[PDB]
Amino acid sequence: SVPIPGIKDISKLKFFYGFKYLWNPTVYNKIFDKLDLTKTYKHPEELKVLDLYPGVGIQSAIFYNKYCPRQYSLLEKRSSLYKFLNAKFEGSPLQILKRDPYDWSTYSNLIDEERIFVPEVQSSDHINDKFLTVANVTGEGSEGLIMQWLSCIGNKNWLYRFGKVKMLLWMPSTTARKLLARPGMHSRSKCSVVREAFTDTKLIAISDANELKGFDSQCIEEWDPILFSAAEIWPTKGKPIALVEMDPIDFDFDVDNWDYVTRHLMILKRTPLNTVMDSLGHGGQQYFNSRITDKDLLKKCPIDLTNDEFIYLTKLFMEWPFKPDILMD
Amino acid sequence: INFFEIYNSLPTLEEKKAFESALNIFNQDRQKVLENRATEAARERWKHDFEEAKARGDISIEKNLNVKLWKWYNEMLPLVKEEINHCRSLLSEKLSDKKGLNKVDTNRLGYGPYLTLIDPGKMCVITILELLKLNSTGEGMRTARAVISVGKAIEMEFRSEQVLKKILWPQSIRARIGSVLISMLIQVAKVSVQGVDPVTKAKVHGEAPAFAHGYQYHNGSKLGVLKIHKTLIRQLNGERLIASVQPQLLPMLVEPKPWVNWRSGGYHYTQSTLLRTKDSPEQVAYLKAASDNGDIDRVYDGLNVLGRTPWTVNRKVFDVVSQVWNKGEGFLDIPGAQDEMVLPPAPPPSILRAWKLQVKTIANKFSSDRSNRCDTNYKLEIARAFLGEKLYFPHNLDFRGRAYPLSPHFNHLGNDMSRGLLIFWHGKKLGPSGLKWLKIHLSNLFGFDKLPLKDRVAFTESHLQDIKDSAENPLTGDRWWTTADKPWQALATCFELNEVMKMDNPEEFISHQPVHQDGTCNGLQHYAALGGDVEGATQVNLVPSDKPQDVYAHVARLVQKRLEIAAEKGDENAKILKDKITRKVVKQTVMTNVYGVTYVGATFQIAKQLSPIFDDRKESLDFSKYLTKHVFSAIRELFHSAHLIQDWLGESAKRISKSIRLDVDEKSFKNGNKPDFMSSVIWTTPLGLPIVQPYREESKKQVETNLQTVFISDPFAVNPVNARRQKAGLPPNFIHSLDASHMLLSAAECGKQGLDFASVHDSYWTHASDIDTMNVVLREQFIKLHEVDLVLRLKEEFDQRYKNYVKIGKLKRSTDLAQKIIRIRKDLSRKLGRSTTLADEIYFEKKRQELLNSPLIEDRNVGEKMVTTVSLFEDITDLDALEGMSVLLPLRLPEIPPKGDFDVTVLRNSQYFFS
RNA sequence: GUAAAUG
DNA sequence: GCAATTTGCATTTACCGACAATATCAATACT
DNA sequence: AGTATTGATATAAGTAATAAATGCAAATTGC
Repeated sequence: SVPIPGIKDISKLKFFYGFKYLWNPTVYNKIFDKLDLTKTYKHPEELKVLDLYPGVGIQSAIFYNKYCPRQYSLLEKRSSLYKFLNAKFEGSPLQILKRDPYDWSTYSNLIDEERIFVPEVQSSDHINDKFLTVANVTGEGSEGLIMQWLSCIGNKNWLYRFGKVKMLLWMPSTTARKLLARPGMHSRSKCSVVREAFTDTKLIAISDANELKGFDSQCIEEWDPILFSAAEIWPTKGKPIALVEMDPIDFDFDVDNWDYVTRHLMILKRTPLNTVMDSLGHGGQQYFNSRITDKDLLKKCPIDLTNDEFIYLTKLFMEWPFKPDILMD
Repeated sequence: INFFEIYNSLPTLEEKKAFESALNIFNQDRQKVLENRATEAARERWKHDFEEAKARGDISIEKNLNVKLWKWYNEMLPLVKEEINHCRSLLSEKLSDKKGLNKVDTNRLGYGPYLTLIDPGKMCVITILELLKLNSTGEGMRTARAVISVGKAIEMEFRSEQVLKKILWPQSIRARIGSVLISMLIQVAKVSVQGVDPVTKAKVHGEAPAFAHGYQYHNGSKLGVLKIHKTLIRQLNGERLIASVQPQLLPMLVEPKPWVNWRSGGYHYTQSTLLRTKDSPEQVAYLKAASDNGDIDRVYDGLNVLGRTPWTVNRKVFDVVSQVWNKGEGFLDIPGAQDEMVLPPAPPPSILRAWKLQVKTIANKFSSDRSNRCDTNYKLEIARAFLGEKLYFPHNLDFRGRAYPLSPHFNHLGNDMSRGLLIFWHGKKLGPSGLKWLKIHLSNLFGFDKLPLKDRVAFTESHLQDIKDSAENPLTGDRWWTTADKPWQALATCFELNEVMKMDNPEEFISHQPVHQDGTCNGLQHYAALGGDVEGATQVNLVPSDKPQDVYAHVARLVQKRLEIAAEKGDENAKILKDKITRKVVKQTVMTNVYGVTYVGATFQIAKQLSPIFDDRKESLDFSKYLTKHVFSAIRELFHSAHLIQDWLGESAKRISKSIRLDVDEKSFKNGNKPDFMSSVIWTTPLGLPIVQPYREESKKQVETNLQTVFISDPFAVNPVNARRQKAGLPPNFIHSLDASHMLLSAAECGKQGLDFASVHDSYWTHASDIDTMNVVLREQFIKLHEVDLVLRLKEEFDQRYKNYVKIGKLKRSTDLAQKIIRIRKDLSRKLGRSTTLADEIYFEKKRQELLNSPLIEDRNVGEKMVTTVSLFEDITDLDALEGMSVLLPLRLPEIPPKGDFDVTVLRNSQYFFS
């Protein structure tokens, strides 16, 4: 076990940089019970955990106190938060590492030529039983860092070349709404389709019960999130905080072409497919009208499509010879 | 053929007049050809190419560009005809009730009249012209201006037929019409293309839309690009035949059309505005009212005389510059021929930062050299094409009044070489006065203007062999001319003096050089006359004196003493800079100071004029700021009446910006008690030009269009004013208006006399013969302009124009004087049922003056019986001294600062007024 | 946005 | 009344890391 | 009532954010 940071200790701090946290062991153990992480990890004691933006570190302390993994690493740059973490975890198996996870140069330096952390590599058959990461990106300022982190799975250029690894992701609740929306819902976008393509999600927590109307009702029925009081995030000014559980899945398509088609189709996310296809390239509308067989899709909204239909559209785009170069950039 | 040489070779005045008339008639047609718009030539060329292809019967892809454009025009004309028919079916209906239609007719009235046939020419030409104009190649442009450019092109096109006989279209309407036209073109923009099918690995033949609409993300924002087919890019790259509709702007060949109205004047086949109003409806409205009333006729006359100067290009200087040009080496002014941007070595962190700095510096040097070389290219091609021609320049005013040439590429407002390549077309008898004045002109060209007249003439006499050599061997000789400060002007005038010395009698010589009669700190010379300050006038060479007392030299002496004291106290930079304080930099700073220059601009100027001196080689800013911090203090400590007058003007600007209307705010502006300032500083020049400052807060709003919603700033919409900008802009605006008034009065008087007067703001140019007459005219016009109290006239005009205006001020409620206003608002509160509203207070105050508006007796008596909140404040003599709770205050403008005792009739006898 | 020119 | 916050005279030309951003969606104002 | 209008939030994702440094402090408006 490790000393959990107390509410009095977190009270003395001033510079949270806009990051909202939690300080509730009861809420965290309820979240862990809902997660049921031990089901996927047959042997948890060999897990290697690489925590990003640990901030307060209470979540990391709970995780370690619950599971006792093998190797545990924390990545931070903020001066005051790093002072707090270093002052609170001397000698503990917590490995306190000062780097800024915003730069891929940090990962490229940490992976092999320094051997800071050694991620056991697995194939794409089964979700990794060794490597694991938990990220807290509640800081509303840096939210597209999540989009980069999520397209990294598709490009396979990040660690996600090491197998299928969960990344528990503390997110601003509005960003969780944007990611987790279903077709026909206001918050569906490129986040949502990238989520459906490259992973699967289970919402595990949320602060304010009022915004649950934004989520899908059937999804809520399936999930049963561990709701907690909004008086539990230390910076009360910030928006409510949600958690997502993403597990990468096997996929069969071309990532760059898929990105092109989805990104240039979701700009016009209300005008139906009978008109929006022109944005992909010259003659795309007429050609895809000629070729698409499922005429229901032709009237279904771009916000009413799913990942399978987007993969179908990508396949037709590839079959298209007049395909302009996707490196048009 | 050399028209200038022929005219020079003709000695007789009668045949010279006949030659001038014949060349005017002959060049009429050349001017029309040069100014023709390519809206019909492109269509005829495309039709001719299509006819040729049809008659030949053989398909050629390389020549098919014009045929393809003809096909697009054919496929696009009926659809615009259909849209026009929709318009004329919509608007012409008798019933004006909106029945919930899904149509917009705001643009419909816009394109109703003629926009049927000449339009597809504009859309095709502009969209092709912007190949990668907006760095959208990753091909294509940005839709934001692509729609507006079509609207702007239509704007000029509509004015083209009007001048052949809805003043300004809103940017919303421009964007709407552009977007509808571009979408219509996109529908029928088809081109043949070949591609390989990965199923078959064989060429596939068909058609594709030439222009495909798309959106591109840059740093998190939809851009709405408008891309172009790659095959079309390839075809357009090879041909290199732009055939743009709008020809560029070049110096005229026929005598320009004299200004008569605010809208007509200058080019014979183009629309030009008397004001360079960037984007504002109020300036246009007031200028139109002034034109209709007829109170700037003297301004028209001044512009006419300033623009009726014929010029030509100096052949010998052109030959010399062409020789050094074709040599293309690193020369004093022309940059030279550069081959490649050398790459600094790329290190595999301090070394990396040094490499980055070197890369940035080398890239900046590359950009600077390329830009300078391109300018020089255009200027020299224009000069080469214009040799031996008459060059009339029609002039034009910015919103303040300063006169500018219409053609922006080749003009005497340019740099030294551009000025040198120009000489007066006319020739006039030189004589003793001309000889002395031209020698003085060279002397002051060499930078020795701070010395008396006889000393200048002695200097010019002394360097006689130097002039002889520098004109005999333009290059590889002594090259004494390059030692000057105005190289090419010095070269031309040296040429002329060398020819004169080679001539036995200087009197018989016929001159063409422009002689420079400039002024030192015209802004200071206008503060002196405005404030009546005798000390300022005797500081700025306004009172007569045997020797000229140079303001720049005086301030240089003062800052030299200041930095000597600094070196005594122990500043290392001051010690380094003790012996290297330059009249040039101190002159530039002092001269810009009267122009309301900012601290950043002034330190940039000192850095710019210090870098060639190389006191500090690269880091020019760090020493320039240190120099500024002392130089502003010195200038302020020397100048007092000027500072007081500009402080009065700025304070008045603030109190006008924070004002509130009466009639406009009587109707609720929907913001409740919090008001919206909407009044701009407005006055009339001594000439009569309405000078409306344009500064305002403009925020962009998305406008719905068929393609997309373009995000543009609409100036036609009413916006609030920018108090900071208006206050910072009032003093220089007023002073520059006064300079322009002096300029135009002097030009009008010179034209009445019968001279040739070309002027660059304060500096005035004329032949060496008539310098004396021009100086007399200058002095008389200046004294006539400033023989009355302009600042007092300005203040009383402010009082007249802004009489019924109510400022806003937050006095303390606990003040015992609040009792009357509290009673008035309480009765209003009882009627209102809540806290008294400023809108209701303004309505009651307006009702008070409304009764007095009617001369009817009962209206006045009851109006005299009315009591308002403002009437309480009318009893205090010093409201500013009396001045929390927001309350209405009447508009109070401070009285003018005390005037000195100065005599313009005394300044008249100052020979060194304008040297 | 950057750079140069002019008063 | 205070306090921290934003940015400055006029025009002209050329250039590029690069420029006025656009689409829903809700809250409210109009006939 | 019921369309019409305006204000706000997301969009991509390396032209990052936070707070630590600086500024020209002076004229400005944040509250």
